[PDB]
Amino acid sequence: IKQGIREVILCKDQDGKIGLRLKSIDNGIFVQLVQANSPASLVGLRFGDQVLQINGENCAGWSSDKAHKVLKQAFGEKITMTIRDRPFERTITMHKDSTGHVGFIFKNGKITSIVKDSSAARNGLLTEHNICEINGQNVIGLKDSQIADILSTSGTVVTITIMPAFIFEHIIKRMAPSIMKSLMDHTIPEV
Repeated sequence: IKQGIREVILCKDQDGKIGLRLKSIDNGIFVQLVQANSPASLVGLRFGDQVLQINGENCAGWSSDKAHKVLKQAFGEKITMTIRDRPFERTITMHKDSTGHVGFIFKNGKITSIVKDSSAARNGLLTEHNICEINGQNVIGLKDSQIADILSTSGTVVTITIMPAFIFEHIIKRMAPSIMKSLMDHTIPEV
């Protein structure tokens, strides 16, 4: 999580899409979904990102509906966005033991207990937290089985981006759990 604000310049694809759904939270605007192979994915927009400005207009107090409308009407040659990096999330580094365990249990993406004497315990991992990312890889809507595989197939260093359940549940409302699975960018980013 980068310690401040950044500018991203976007250009609609040949269909007029940027590949982004936005959700009103606490009078801000947050990224609900980033489409794979969209302008939004290429410039590095992330689920949970805060959008402070679009074309140097303040987003404060906008409905989800208005934010989507503003994006529709943009002279898409170039769109400037001001972004606060994943303000509701935090990152935890843990180390697998001799058995390839970091030391927790999750269910529907949500960490549910921590295992006594684990790296997860030593690093103060919290329950009632949804897994958003693993080593930078968005994992939102994947089956539990696929998240395990990403942990299994990760280095011995595992980085996890977590979000308080209540907040996570408030962002993903009004988007079906098939779109999450299907359309949420789950790719390692390009260079």
